[PDB]
Amino acid sequence: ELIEYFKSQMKEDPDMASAVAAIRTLLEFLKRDKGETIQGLRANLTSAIETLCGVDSSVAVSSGGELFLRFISLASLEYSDYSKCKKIMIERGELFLRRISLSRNKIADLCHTFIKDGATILTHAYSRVVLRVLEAAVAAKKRFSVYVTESQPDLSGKKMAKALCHLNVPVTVVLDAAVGYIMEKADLVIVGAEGVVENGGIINKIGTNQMAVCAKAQNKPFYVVAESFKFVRLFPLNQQDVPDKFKYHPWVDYTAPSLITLLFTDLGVLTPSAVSDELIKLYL
Amino acid sequence: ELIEYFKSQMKEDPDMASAVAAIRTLLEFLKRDKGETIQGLRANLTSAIETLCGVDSSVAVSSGGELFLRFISLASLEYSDYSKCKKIMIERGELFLRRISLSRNKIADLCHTFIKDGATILTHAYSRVVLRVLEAAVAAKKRFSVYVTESQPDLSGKKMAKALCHLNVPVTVVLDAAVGYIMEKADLVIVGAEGVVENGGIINKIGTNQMAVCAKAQNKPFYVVAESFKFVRLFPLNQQDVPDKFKYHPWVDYTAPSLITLLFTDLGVLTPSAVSDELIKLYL
Amino acid sequence: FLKEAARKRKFHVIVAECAPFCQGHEMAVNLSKAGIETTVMTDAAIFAVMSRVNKVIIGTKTILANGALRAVTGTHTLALAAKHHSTPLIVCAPMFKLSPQFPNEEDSFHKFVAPEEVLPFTEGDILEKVSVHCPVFDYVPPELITLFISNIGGNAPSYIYRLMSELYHPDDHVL
Repeated sequence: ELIEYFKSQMKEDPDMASAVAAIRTLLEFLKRDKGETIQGLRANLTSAIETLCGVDSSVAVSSGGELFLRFISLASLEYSDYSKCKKIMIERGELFLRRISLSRNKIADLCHTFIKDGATILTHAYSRVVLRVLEAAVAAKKRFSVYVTESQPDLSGKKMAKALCHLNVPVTVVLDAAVGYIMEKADLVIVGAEGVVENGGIINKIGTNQMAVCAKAQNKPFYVVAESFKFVRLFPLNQQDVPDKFKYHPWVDYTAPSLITLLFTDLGVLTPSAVSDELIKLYL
Repeated sequence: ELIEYFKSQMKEDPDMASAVAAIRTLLEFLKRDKGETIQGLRANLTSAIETLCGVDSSVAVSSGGELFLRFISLASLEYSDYSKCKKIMIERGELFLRRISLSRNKIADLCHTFIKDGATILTHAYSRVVLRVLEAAVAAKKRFSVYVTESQPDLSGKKMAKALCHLNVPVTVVLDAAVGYIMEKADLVIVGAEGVVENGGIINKIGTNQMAVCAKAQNKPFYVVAESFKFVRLFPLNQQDVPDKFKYHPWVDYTAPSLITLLFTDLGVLTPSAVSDELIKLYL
Repeated sequence: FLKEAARKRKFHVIVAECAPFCQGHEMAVNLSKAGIETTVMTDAAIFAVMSRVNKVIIGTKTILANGALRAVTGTHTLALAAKHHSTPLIVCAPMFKLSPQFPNEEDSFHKFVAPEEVLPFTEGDILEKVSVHCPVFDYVPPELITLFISNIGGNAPSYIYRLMSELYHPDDHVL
């Protein structure tokens, strides 16, 4: 209907993530909902999340939808009036949006310390989180070089290099097949994530997993920068266990937590063993 | 001088290798040489090998040149007349060129036995030896699947896929960044080689080391098919130790023998510990 | 080997009996008859005690051309357990156990015997819907082997390719 129009118009901010826009659309449609019962609202918003992930096939949209449903259930467990409960839901959603829209800056502030002077950083594709981290690092009078792969499916590496050149940072574009070649000249690898699975692994661009192995074979540190709304309760046993709704040439793949050193979220610097703890404490 | 035009016109047979054409040109210019001393012949042929390598930056050309120089130095040890020695060198070079042309079938008929029925093979780029091995197995009433990488620098995997489709073989083209994705769906990895280093490793297309690492991480057998005239006495300690004359975005890289299972040459099925033995026995 | 190393040294020996053919009991009795402090165990415990073993010494039926092994079933698991704990694995085999063949004759490498050893005949009507396989031999890769002891001395697997070339002709590999 018109929910897709609003969701696609909310993505006029180039810095706004897809999951953030989906959550904003869900909150707007919860505000404008004329329902008088909690079950009808839950069902309508569930079908709306279904439509949203039908429009955008990213894992972040599904993660945000599940987080919104869990927040709805948590707010409904308390008051049980659906009027005062609705006001509480509205104010809590406002506060949650205001707190989650500034998580990238906090991630950058807490992650930019791990970058030394004169080190070499390896990135896979274009991501706003790595860009903000590198900007916060170069703002602290740090000097380093950046290697970025081209990400052949959609040339996001050239876009990342063009965005980094405006920051006066030496950047070099390498091919996807030359990952194992420049791995010895890189001091650390920093990648983003589209979704963090239960065990601790990530779900990212197709050329990420093969880069986490080549780093593990050389004891290179491998850091993942991702927000908190990307925590999804999924457990892929292998590359085939990933749902086809997210992969569709595959557009995404899974990386095991044993190849990940640290995660930098708005909750802080965590190990791959903390995502499962957070998901269990949330009772999603 | 106008010697490179004879080497370029020698490669009018699309199935002839570069090292074979270089050796044929060297033997032709040895026949047409009018010198009366062995030192002058050696100097002229070293200069000609340098001129030929200046055009083709492949490691196979240098390997063939060093092999021809060693053959000359070996044949110049028994007769010591430069006329008797010249006739013996001409006859031995004719026999050597006749024996080299039969190396591809000798590798194929010996390597096609390692392919089972209903198997899944993984190839990186276009290789005539791999193509001959695959077409020798389908002639033995065998059915299998092939996954060929795209080789983003220059699209060689598409040519291999077209050849396999012409040979009525089910082949699927994958991206350079998806090697770590389909590695779990493959039974063995058969790749070519442009040059075999002393320690037993190979020097192949840029997207070979990462695939070898991914196959080692998943216990997948990594087989390499290459001829014997590609044995060069090089010892790269890492990726940067490879000479820049062969890499020129790098066009080639080195794979350690610790990730190679077996080698299929015209000398037979060998281990990565047998190339150094032949290089020592040859006294190259 | 063990009874010759025990007349001047004293060490601990553990024997894991194979489940289909429990021939490890005979070797255990023969070793205990010489006073070597021999212990008997099953295959399932091979990994369990693997953390308290300093060296593994085994034999084989034949050796392939690439240094691989055709051993009794359950030996690949022992090699994997020794590789997990970085325990050296020694192979005692003479020179007449070298075969120029390569691991490409699958579906016939292992020796299959009657299923009576694994599952008895007195089970009942379930024997008509259950597939029972009893392979006698198994394949051991060369990278799980540390040393080869033969009548000529000690060698590495990465040199086996030479020994074959010193015993057989390349035209007699197919026979």
